[PDB]
Parts: sequence; C-alpha cells; structure tokens
Amino acid sequence: MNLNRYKARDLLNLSYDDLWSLPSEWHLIEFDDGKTVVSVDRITKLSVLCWYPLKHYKDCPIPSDHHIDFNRILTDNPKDYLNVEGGRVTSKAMVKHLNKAIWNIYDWSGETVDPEVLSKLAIEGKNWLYNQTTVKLSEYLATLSMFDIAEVYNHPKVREANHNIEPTTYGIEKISYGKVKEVFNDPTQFIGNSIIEGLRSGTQKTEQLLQAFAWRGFPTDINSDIFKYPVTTGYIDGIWNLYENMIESRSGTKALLYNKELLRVTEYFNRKSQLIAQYVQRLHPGDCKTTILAEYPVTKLTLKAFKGKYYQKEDWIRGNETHLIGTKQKFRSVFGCNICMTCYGRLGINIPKGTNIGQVAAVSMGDKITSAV
Amino acid sequence: SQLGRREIDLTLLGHTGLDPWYGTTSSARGAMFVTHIGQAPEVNGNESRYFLTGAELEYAKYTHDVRFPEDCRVLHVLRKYPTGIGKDSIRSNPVTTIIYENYFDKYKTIGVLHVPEYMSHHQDFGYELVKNREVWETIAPNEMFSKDTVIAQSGAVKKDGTLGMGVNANVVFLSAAGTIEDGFVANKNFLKRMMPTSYSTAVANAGRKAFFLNMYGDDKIYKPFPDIGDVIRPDGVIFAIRDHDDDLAPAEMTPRALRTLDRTFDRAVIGTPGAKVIDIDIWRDERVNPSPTPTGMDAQLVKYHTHLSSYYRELLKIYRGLLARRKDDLHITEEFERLIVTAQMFLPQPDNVRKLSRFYRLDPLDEWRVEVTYKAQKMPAGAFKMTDFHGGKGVICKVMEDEDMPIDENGNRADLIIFGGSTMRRSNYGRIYEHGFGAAARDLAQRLRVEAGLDRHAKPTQQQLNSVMGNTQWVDYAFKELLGFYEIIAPTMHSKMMEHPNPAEHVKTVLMDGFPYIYAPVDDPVDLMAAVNKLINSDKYRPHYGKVSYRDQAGKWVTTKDNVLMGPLYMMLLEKIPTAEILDQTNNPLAHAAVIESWLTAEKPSSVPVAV
Amino acid sequence: PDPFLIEKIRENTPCMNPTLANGITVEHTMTRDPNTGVNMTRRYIDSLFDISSVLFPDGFKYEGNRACTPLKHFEEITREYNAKRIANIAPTDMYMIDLMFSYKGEMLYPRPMLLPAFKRGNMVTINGAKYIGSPVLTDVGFSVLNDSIFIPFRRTKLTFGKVEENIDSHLHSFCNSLDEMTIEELKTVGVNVSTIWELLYEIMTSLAHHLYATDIDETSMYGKRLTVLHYLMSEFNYAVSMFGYMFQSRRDREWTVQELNEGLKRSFKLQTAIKRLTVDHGELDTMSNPNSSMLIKGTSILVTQDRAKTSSRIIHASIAEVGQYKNQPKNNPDGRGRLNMYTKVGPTGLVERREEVREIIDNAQLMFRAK
Amino acid sequence: KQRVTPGDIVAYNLDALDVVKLVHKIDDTVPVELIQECLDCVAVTATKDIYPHQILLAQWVMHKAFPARAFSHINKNAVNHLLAAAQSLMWHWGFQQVAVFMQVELYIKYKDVMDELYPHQRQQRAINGVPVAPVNIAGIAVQSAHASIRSSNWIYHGPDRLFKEAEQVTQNKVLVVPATIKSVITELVIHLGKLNQ
Amino acid sequence: TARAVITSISDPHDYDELHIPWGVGCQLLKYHLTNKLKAKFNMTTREAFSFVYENVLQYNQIIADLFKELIAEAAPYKGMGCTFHRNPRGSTQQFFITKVKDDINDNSISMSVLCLKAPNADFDGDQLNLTLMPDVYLTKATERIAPHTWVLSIDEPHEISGNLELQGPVVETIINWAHEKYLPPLEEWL
Ligand SMILES: [Zn+2]
Repeated sequence: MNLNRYKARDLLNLSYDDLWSLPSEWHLIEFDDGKTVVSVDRITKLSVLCWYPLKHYKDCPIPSDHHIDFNRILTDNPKDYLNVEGGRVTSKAMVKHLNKAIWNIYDWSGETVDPEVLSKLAIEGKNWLYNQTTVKLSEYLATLSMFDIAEVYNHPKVREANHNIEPTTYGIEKISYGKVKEVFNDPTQFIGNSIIEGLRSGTQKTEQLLQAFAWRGFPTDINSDIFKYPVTTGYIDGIWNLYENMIESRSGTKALLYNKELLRVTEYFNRKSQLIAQYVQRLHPGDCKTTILAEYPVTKLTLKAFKGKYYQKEDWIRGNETHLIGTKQKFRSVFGCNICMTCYGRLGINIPKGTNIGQVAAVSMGDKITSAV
Repeated sequence: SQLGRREIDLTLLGHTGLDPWYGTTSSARGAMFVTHIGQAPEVNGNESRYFLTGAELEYAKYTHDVRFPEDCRVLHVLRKYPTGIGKDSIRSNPVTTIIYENYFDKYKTIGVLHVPEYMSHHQDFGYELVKNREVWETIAPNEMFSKDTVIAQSGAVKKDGTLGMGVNANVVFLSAAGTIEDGFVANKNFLKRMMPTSYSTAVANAGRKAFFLNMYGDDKIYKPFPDIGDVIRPDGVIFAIRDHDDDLAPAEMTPRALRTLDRTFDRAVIGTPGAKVIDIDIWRDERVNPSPTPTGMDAQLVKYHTHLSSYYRELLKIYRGLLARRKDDLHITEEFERLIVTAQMFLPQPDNVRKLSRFYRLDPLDEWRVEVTYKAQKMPAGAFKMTDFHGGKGVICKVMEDEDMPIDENGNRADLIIFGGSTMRRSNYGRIYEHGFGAAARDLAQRLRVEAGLDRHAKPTQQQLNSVMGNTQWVDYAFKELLGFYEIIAPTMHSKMMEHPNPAEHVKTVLMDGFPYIYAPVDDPVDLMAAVNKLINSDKYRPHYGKVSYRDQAGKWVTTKDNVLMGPLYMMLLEKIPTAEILDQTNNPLAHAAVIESWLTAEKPSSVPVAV
Repeated sequence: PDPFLIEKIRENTPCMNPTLANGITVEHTMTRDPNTGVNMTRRYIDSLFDISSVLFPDGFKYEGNRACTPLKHFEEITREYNAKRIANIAPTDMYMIDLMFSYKGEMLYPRPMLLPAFKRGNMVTINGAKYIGSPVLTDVGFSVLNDSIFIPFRRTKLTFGKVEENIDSHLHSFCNSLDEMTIEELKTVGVNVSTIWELLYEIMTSLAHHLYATDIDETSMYGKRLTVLHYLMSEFNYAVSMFGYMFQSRRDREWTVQELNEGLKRSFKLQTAIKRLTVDHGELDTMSNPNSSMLIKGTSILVTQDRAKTSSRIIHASIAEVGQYKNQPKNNPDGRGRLNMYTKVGPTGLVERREEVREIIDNAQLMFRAK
Repeated sequence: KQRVTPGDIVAYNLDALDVVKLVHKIDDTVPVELIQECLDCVAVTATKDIYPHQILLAQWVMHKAFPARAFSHINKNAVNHLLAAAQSLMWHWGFQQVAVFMQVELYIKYKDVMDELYPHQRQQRAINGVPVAPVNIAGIAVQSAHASIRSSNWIYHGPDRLFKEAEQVTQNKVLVVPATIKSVITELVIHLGKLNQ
Repeated sequence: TARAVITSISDPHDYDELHIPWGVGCQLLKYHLTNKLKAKFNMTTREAFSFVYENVLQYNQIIADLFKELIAEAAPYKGMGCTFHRNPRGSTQQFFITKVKDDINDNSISMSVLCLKAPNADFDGDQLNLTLMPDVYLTKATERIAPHTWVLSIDEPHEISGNLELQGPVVETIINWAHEKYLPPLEEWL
C-alpha cells in the first residue's frame, strides 16, 4: 500500500532544508529494533529535531521509543494501528525525548561518556529546535479574538452547566465543574480552538477556566471563611452585584499579597543547612567495595525516593517496582565507605565535577518547600 | 441567572468606574489597573478613550493648573526676564506673576499668582502648561476676573470635557516569538505618539574654590551655560568646573585650555544632549570685596542676576508702596508673605548689619549658584513598560518598522503584538470585549466612509464633507445604521440619542475621525455574549475576520494561516520603577592596576592569556 | 466626539463632592471667616488656648493672635546668633503669627510661630520637597479596641506622710483639669457626662457591656469625624499641655514678669509645629505624581488610626460607601485605603449616611454575616 | 585629595614614556636626534630627587598633549621622561638659558602683551577708596618659578651640546643663574600663550 | 562591573549571547577602546579619553567599528567572557558579549530566551550584575558555571530539569502546526 518507508538514522543524516521539505503523507519509519512506527510528516519532523545528540555518534541504535507516536506499531492485524491516538506534543514532551536520546547514548557505550557532553548536546538541541521552529513556522501563529470565546461559550453542554445549578459546594464543584470537565477532555468537540488545544497541551490550566466558563464558587476572606452564598456568574459573563464583586475583591489581591510576603521569611531556613552541609565534600566515581550495607524498610511513599540506588540481590536502577513495597531491604548507602558513586547512587552522575554534594542537596531540599507555598 | 441586569453605579466604584467591563476582569488585575494609573506620565499623543464612561468627564475637572482663587481685580502684572530687542534680552520668558486684590471682601486681601511654563511633581517626569489664549491676552493692570477662572491648563484636558490618559493603538493578537514573558512588539510610528517629557534641574557652585569653564563659546565670548532657548551640546556637558591654581595659569588658564574639557581632574554635570533650556536662576553673594572669580568670566551671570534682582526689587517696592497706604490694615495671603521673604533673602543688605549666610539644606552657597532647568523628550526603544488599561502590563522587547508590521486585508496597520494566551491565565476578559467592540465600531466607521464618496484611513477635507452631507437620503441611512449598531452593545446610547436634534452633525462627526465614540456606563442593561453572538451572526456590523500578512524574523513576506482580528486597545506608558582571584582583583589596588596594565600594554585587549 | 453625546454623558453623570475632591486639608485648615480674616488653624489655636485657661493664674489672659508681616518674618528667620545670620534658601510654604499674651494688663513679648500653609489639592511643600496631607478616621467619642475601652483626650490618653499629697495632687489634676468643653461636643454619643466622676460611673455601668456583649461592628467606617488638624498640630497640643502642667504641677506661687517671659520663651519656640512634620507624621507622605490629575493619589488618600502612629480587616458594606473596594494597595488592601469622593460629608468632617444606596448596602451587610 | 579614578593614572604612567609622540603632538618640526640627545640622560637623573621648578616648567609646556595635574599622580619614571620631552621643546624653541635647568640635581614691555594673551586677571582689594588694577595671573606663576630657580645652586647632568648653546663656562660645573632668567621665562610663557591662542 | 535590566533575544541566536547597550559598553570597555584609539589612530590618551566620554550618549561609526573589532579579536570564543549574576548553580552563568546595541535609548542587557528559566525571568524590576573577565584564564576557570551545567536534573536520577522547557507562544505555534486536521484519516487515505 501507499506508505513510504524511511529509516531512523537516514532522516537524521538529512539536512535541515531537505528535512523540512519532506512530502505530506502517511509513511513508515524503520527503527533499529524490531518495530515500525506509522506517523505523519509534521510529527516526525519534530521527532528528528529531538535526536540532535544522536547525530554525533553514528553507531548508536535508535529504538522505537524515541518517536512521539510510539504507540502506533505496524503489527500483523490491521486494527491495532488503524485508529489509534498519538502522543500529545507538550512543553515537557520535547524534553523527555532529548533525555531518552542522551541516555540511549549513555547506555549504548557502557558507562563511559562524560555527561557534560550530553548536557551540552541537550541545550544545543533545544537551541537548534527553537531556531528551526521559529523561522520555519511563521504562518502557524495561534491567535485569540472575540470569535474564540463565542465557540467555547456557545457549546450546549457548557450552557446546560450554568442553568439549574444547586448553590452548594457539591452542586457546583462536582456537578457543574464536572459537566464541563468531561467535555473539555473530549478530543472531538473543539477542533482548532486556541483555548482548548492550549489546555490539552499544558499551557492553560482548567482551574482558571472553571471560574471563567462556569460558576465561581465560595471565595474566602483574610481568614479562610466561606460566605454561605456562592457567585452566580463567571468571568466571561461578568459579575455586577455588590455582594459577589465585594467577595471576589476580598479573594483577588489580599490572597496573593500574603502569598508574596510569606516567601522571604523562609529564606532563613535553608542558609544554615547550606553552610553546615559543606563539611561533606567532593564525589569521586568508582566503587569502594565495602561490605557495610544498611537495611531500610520500603514504603509506597518512599519508593520514589529510592529511584536511583544500588540493590543487592543474590550477590537494578529503577523506581517503578510495584512489588517489594513492604519488605525491608538491604542496600548500600553513604553511611559506609573506605563517598563513592555506587554508595551515593546514580543521582550523582547528574552532578558536575566541581560541585559540593551537600550544598546541592541543601538547595534541592530548600527549593521544594518554597515551590509549595 | 440575572445576566442582563446590573446594580452598581459610578458612586460605589472609586477609580474602577474609569473603565467598563470591570466585572469581567479579576480583582487581582482590577487592582493592578488602578495601581498602574497614577504611575503613567503624560505622553505627547493624548486623546480621549474610544469607550467612555461618566468618570472621564469628572476626572478632567480636578487637575493641577493655575486658577484664580476668588473674585479679584489685578493690581500689577510682573514678568521675570523681560523680552525685547536689545543686547541683554533673554527670549521666551518662563515666569509671569500677577498681583491681585480680592474684590467682594471686607478686608481686601492681596495675593500673587505664579504662571510658569511647566509643572512637575515627579522626578524626571512632568508636563507643560498650555495657556488659555482668550484670557491671557486680557491680563491688564486694571481688569476684573471671576472665581475659578483657569489660565494655563494642561494638555490632557480638552476643550470639550474629556481627559487624555492614553492613546488608542491597533492591537493584533499573535503568538510571535517577541511576546515571550510579557513582551511587546511595538510599531515605530506608534512609539512616536507615546513620547513623555522630562523636566530636570542641574545645579552649579563656583566660588572661592573653583571657576567655570568656557563651553558653548568661541574665542571672543565666554558663555559657561546655554541661554534660554539654546540647546545643550551634543555631549550633554553643562558648566564644567576647574579648580583654583595660580602656578598652572599658563597651562590651564589659557583660551585653548579653558575651551577644552578634560574629563578627569574636572567636575562636569551631564544631562540630555537634545534639550531646550527653560529657566535659569542665579544667586550671587555680592558682599565679598575681593572677587575670587577672575576678570571676564561673569559676563553671563550678571546678565541674568541683574534681571532677577530688578524683579525682586520691583516686588519689594510694590509691597512697601502698599504698606504706606493701608497702615495696619494689610491682610495678605500666605503665599504672598513667603514671596516677600524670598525677595528679602535675595536682595543684598545694607552694610549696617551682617550679611546673609545662605544655605540649601545644610549646603553652603559660595558666591554663585546657577540653577538651570531643561526639558527633554524621550523616545521609547527598549525596556519601556506599557499597559492596556487592564491588569496586563508588559515590557517592549522588539521595535519594527511601519512596513514590517501586521496588516489586514482592509489596510489597517497594527501598532502592537500581544500574546493572547495570558488572557485565560490572568483572567482579564474585558480586553476581549474592548478589542471586539472596537474592531466592530472601527470597521463600521470605515465601511460607512466607503459607501460615501471618500477614502478610508484618511481624514477628509471640509469640502468633501460639504458634498457628502448634501444628499439627505444617505445621512438618514447612515444614522439608522449607527443607531442599529448602538442598539446592540450600548442600549443607554440608543435611548439617549433617539432624541437627537440635527442628526447630520453626528454623521459628520463619525465620518471625520476613524471611530464612533461610545458611552459605556458601569451599569448598562446589556448582555455581553449575546451582543457578541449578535455581532457574529449578522450581515451588517460584523468586523473583518481574515488573514494577516507581516514580515517574520527573517526577510520574508508571510501570510498567516489563521483568521486574525485586529482591534484597538487604550494603551498607556508606565514609568520605570578561582573566586579568590576575582575577589583579589577588587580588594587589592595592585591587582587592579596590574589588570589595567595588562589591558593597556597588550597587543589585543581582549583574549589576554593571564593577568596578575 | 459628538458634542450632544458629551452633553448626554454630562447629564447622566453624578457629580463628585467638591469639598473632598479639591482637598479637605485646605478646607479644615486655611479657611477664612467672612467677618474676621482668620484662618481655621488660628481658630484652632484659640480653641486650644481657651480650654487651658482654667489652669492660668488670675491676671494672666491669652489675648488673641495676630498675623505677622513679611519684614518681621524675614528678620525672625535670619536672626544673628553667633555673629552669623543663617539663611535657608529653600522653597517652602510658611507663614508667621504672634501669640500675644498678657498678665494683669502688661502685654509681654510676642512669640512667633511657623505654620504649614497648605495648598489646593493637599499640596504642601516643606524644605524644597513636595508633600501630601491626608486625613485620618478619628472614632467619635470612645474608640473601642479588642482589649479594653480607650477614650482619647488632648492632654493624656489612657487605655483602661509625704506620699498622700502626691496622691491627692494627681486627682486634683484629674478632676477639674479634664472637664473640657470641646469634649462635651465629642461625648454626645449616648453619653451623659458633665462631671469627671460620672465618666467613671458610666464606664463601669453604661459602657460595661462593651467588653463581652458589645453593640459595635468594629469593621465599619460609619460615624467618623475625619480630622486633619488634631494630628497635624500634635506638638503644639503637647506644648500647650506642658505649659498648663508647668503652671499646675510645679507650683502655684508668686509669678513675676521675668518668670512668665522665661516660661513663654522656653515653651513656645519658633518651630513648635514644624520639627517633626516630615519625621513622625504618618499623614504626610512624599508626593510622587507623574500625572496632571490629583484624584488618583494626591487628594484621595486616607490614613487609618494605627497607620497614623508612625482581626479588624474583615469585609463590611461600609467599604462600598466610605472607602474604595477593588482599589487595593500593598499597605491598606482591605478597602480602607483611598477616599471615594462621592461620599456625603457634612460640617466638621462628620461622615453621614447616604439615602439612595442604603437599601443595597444594608442588604449586602445582612448577606455578609451568616453561619 | 581630588580622588582620580584608579586605572586612569596607569594610562598616564604609560603615555609619559611615549616621548616622541608627545613631542610631535605640539610641534612637528622637531629633530628626532635632539629628542634622542635629551633621552640619553634620563637614567643618570633617575637616581636624583626631582625639584618643583622642573615640575612647573614641565607642567607649563606640554599641556596641549598631557594633563598638567597628572604630574602629582604619576611615578618617577614618568616625570623623568616628561622632563626629557620638555627639554627638547625648550631647546628647539630657542630658550637655551632655561632649558639647562630641566635635567638638574641640587648642589615692562611684556605686560601689555601678557595681558592680551592672558586676559583673565585676579581681582584686587581696594585700599582707602581707589580701584586697584587687577594683577595678571601669569606673573605670579613666573615669579614662583623665578623664586625657585634662584633658591639654591645646581649641578648640570644633561646633553653637552646644550651646555655650549647657552654661554656657560665650566669651573666646577656648578650651575649659575643669568640675570635675564625672568625675562626669558616670561618670553617662554609668551611663546606658550601665542601657541595656544 | 555593570548593572542593567534585562530583555529577551527573540531571534535566531545562541544560548550564550549577551547584547550590551551602548552606554554600558562604552564605559566598560574604556581601556579597551583607548588601546585601539592609541594604536590605529595617532591619538594620545587624553584625546582618547575625551573621545570615549563624548560618545557615551551619542552614536558614531568609529566606536561601533572598534566594538565589532574588539568582539572579533576573540578567535576561539564567540566574544568576551562574562558572569551574569542574580542576587535572589542556575543563578550565575557564563555568557559571551557578541553585540553592542546601536540604539542609544535602549538601556538593557538582553539575555538568552532559553536561559530565562534557571533564573526567574523578571522583566519588570530586576537589575542583574555583570562582571567582565580580564583574561582567558578566568574565562576557562568559570566554565563550571555555564548554561549547560543546570540541564541535568538534581532531583531524579535520569531526567532533564524543567528549566529546558519552552515558553508559551513558542509551544503554541508548534501546537497550531503539528496538531492540525491537515491529512485525511488512515483508513480513508488508503
Ligand atoms: Zn562507599
């Protein structure tokens, strides 16, 4: 049938003026593993630009995981690839494929690649992706006008979620919010709308769209007090009663001012830890070969904290093991050394050479509690 | 859900009543809109808003200006720095002070009224005072004036009662690369219309320690500071200063060395190169019997000081003439008393008493104090903040030419490019209604211009409108079209100008400028999205929704794929509110002198191998 | 725009109060009576001096106040002290008045004094820099806090063998030296006091229920005095209070002309109301307006009673009438910031209710408070 | 005192060693061999204390190319090269009786033209009701120079050709002062005033 | 050694590029312009100091050509090495000055648009410090603080940190291109 057949590295050895001037048709891409991805030209042009670190090493295999549409696999039965959704292009999605490329290079050659070269190749690949996508895409500009509001507003399922609403926290926040939440996730209704396609791509939040296209519900005061009567209208069709506009006036500015004033008071908490953690010092790679391994009980909430460690089983670098979730486990930590890379874990290979590990651990602990408030 | 009714009038919103669609904007941006006004300087291109409320007719009544306090009669009209045809004749006098006597009073009180050329309550920002010509020509030493008669208004207050707080800009909503992290892509022809005026002041002191240098003059004259009406030097040095040394007098006290400014060992005062000089005030301590200023240098200081001393002597003579007539019946205003205290502080004392030791906030004067006031306009290029009369502000990051801007298929050139994707994030939806209704009204005015025999994007002459208005059957059709458009988005207007006498002047006013002005009060019984759906689903009053051609970051004329709508937004400009070696290169002067020597003896000043 | 359109917008616009839009510090200070040409600050000095006339001895009598000439103003500013006449060339608004005391006839030396001399739009200028005077709220009568009852007086304000004469002398200064007649103007809010012990009677009987089951609302801006002159001249009030305390708490003995002249020289200097105008006065801030209008940040600023000393921030429907909601700066974000110049203000600054919007305000206040 | 920006006086430590360019910035008709004869005596006078008459005569000359106030903020090897640069111009201009006094270690008809070249004069205090004529600002400088030349005796360490260009005979090579030294200093200042008019 | 507000380079550029304005670069490279004015021209240091300070607030072609020359003299680098600090590893990076702005009214140090995430991109009220490196020894030594040293995530073992992710409009212009009903469906294409 009429599907052209390309390769994984034969598109990567192609020049930019020849990659962008590809035909617009449904084609096949052969990868170095035993799979074949069905996709279109506008997605594989974006996937090749995420394989910039793979362009330097010309003997590295390119698996099928590197493609954006890696769910469509050309199998024997024709219904497993006929009507299948693809991967959604996100601001996080283009980063994880460059991550997949740099760790494919780091896993192809066995642990002998300086990660500084991989990080420089990652920032250079992001720079080349930016410099290609801004220049070559100058007619595909997302606009917003009066017509875009009147397409999400005029939907009959959104207008049904504004009439006959029970003014409590249940009848708003579980019925009227959900009646438009289940249609905002429908990939059939809003084709080409700049608001909905930006919501699906992670650039818009639904928590701000619920207060705009549906009812706003129960704002607070200087202290968290519900006012026993919710706001009747949203932000698209405005709010022009004295009661509801005064409650939204108490919710708007005074909350954000004390979400501003409570972030320079936490600046004292991390400096003393940042100064006291500098006693531990430089991290040299290798293996200390010490028979000192501490036992640690595993819990479901600390499984993600064991994402990079060195398991010892019958004399293993993952964080997705659903099992081993209640068993106490013996593995090596920094409490035994004669600090090595195996004892600290595989988090230490993302740290540069001249960086104090206790100082960067104090910064990693400090930023997480300020990212919540 | 009570969509059509509104129950908040103009007296419950303090400054929120200045803009419509306040309920569609979130309160965190609705407070930022009020914080942004009062931080906006007055720009050279001022106009009333296209969407008017009642508030702009009331805010134009209470502004800083010159005003007669009571019913008074003028006694004496003084003027500093008299202008004429002579030799020491300073052109364009700044200050003209009149003296009035309060009529209709038991005790006829005597006051003064300073009329300057400008007013400035902020540092490096101000505005000028446009004089009322029909009243300023009437000023005579025997004239009667009423209460609250206003001379020297500002430029924001129009003759009809409106306030100019900004300028309308054609705003296009695109996702271009320039609009990253609240960025603007401004037009070059639009940034000329947003040009604030800055009034600054430089202060000189040349006495026992130092003298002035011979800038601004040839080998025949000595002119240390520019005159009133003279511009500043292309490098903005005003009154450079060199110290007293008599052993270096063949070296430094030479007409070559006095005309040449050495940027080290001297003290220059730097300002704006292109700037007219407005006012000069010189204070002289003339009670020293040897003068440390050498001969031939005070030819320009004495010229201003004698004209200031004659004014301060005439004022004291006027007060002492009023004192001899009404003994112990004088009652004077509190400003008039301090003006005579200033006049007695300026003039020299007789030798029977001690001389004055004049200061300026614990800073002693030494025989000369020059006070030059200049005025400079500032063109915005980069890092200038703007606001669209909502909470959404941004920094200008890219300026393009007028032909490299977005343009519709009708011919409307864009002035700004704003990222639309922050509207859902910041929840300021009044911008959308302003953009859409302004686009619909502007396309209505341009379409009504096109149906008559005229040309869009051009102000018609007075002989074309006299032939357009001559056909009575077209003015009625255009008035019915304008009324049918006002029936959609502003029913208060449709109720308040169905009772219209002389309807031809309304169509003549609409066809004159490029927009029909719209009254949108804070309580208007209209549904916003029903008006949006009425504008979209209609044969008439529908804005032009088509594609937009522009010039991208490379050299190419590209046309966008999406249908993009261009509409006006009332814009305003806002004011601008190892390691041991690097530490040893600053905390040790020998290492800094070695870095300077390594920079200055090298073959290449950049790419030095090692600096000690 | 079309002139008929501007005419209809003018006919459909409510006008602001010109008493507050033009400035209230230029109203309550520097307003001249049509009979005698006397500023309201000078009448405030007279009303401050007739209260403390019950502590003066017999024969001593405050004899009005006169306005000085600019010649005496210049000769008193530039006075030779140490063979050097310190002039101060700086654009400032000042004017001089005399105090004009007496003692059994025998008119003593006058005492000059400087006064702030405000302008239109709350545009005072002190020592070259422009400033802005702002009103405070000034709770009428008694000011209830969360802890106890606080009643403000002009001399001292309190929050609720050899030693016996010292005990009795403080009650002698408490009894008749605090029976002021400007305070019986103030204490008409449900209080019947003409005697100093009746105040302590109705504190523990009539104001007793204000501590556990009070009838106040404590977040409302209704029924306020809106003073600009009591807080501006606080150092002069302290000077007259120290003058009366020098006449009472030290002695009651024989007074000569030299001791009274030395006390008048020690008490009333040249700049008594001037020294701390830019230091500790929270009602005076720096003018930084880059625009022509004065309604945005010039004449529409209110100081609260705790901000003037340089929870209670709950919602209220009085903020829609007296204050500006949705006008929320970083220091007064609850709406007790800007002024809302459409408010009705009667004589002596008394904020009174407005009748045409009382229904919606009372409905919203009843709707604010339900659990 | 008058704190100059540091790094600027390193550039003036460097530019003072550019002797021939600083000479040719003032007068381009100067023999380079005369500058070389002046520059071969820097090292001997380098280990000798510098006296203010040399600094004043090197500050009056070469103000057109070097700031005169920078002489107090530069080292000894800068002022020695500036003395050797000024001695060349005072040799070439025809003032040989004053050019001897530069490389040195220690052992009126002009008034109306000096009032024309230097018009700015010092104001004077009147004494019992008579206006005193102003004192010329260039006469105090030549008086301070003349009072510093004749303050002590001198020893010549310089070019041998300049010692016979000026009519002086050696008996101990102790430097004598002629009677017309004030007139030739005044003529030097008049020549400097005509050059920078 | 310098302090100014920041803007963005919304153009084809490199991730380590600084564009300093005219008034900052004329006062920072004064001893670098003085060497070229004393070498190419026959100016003295007094005339060179008078020529640099005069054209601080005024554009001229000679100072711009000497700026382009001083950028071009760095042969193995893109420009002159600097450290662009910020007071509140990703708070101090190393850049290279590759351009001096010809517009005099523009007073802002424009930074890379992809390096606006490891520090917080505050265009409103954030002035940032600039320190010029004298030699190439310190330019080699401050390579440890670089815009490629914050790429790898310090939280998770094999992840790239979230300071590499693209901004709003540059994501939305790819969303308008790739996710568009442009081609027919697969079973109807055949
Ligand atoms: Zn170990």
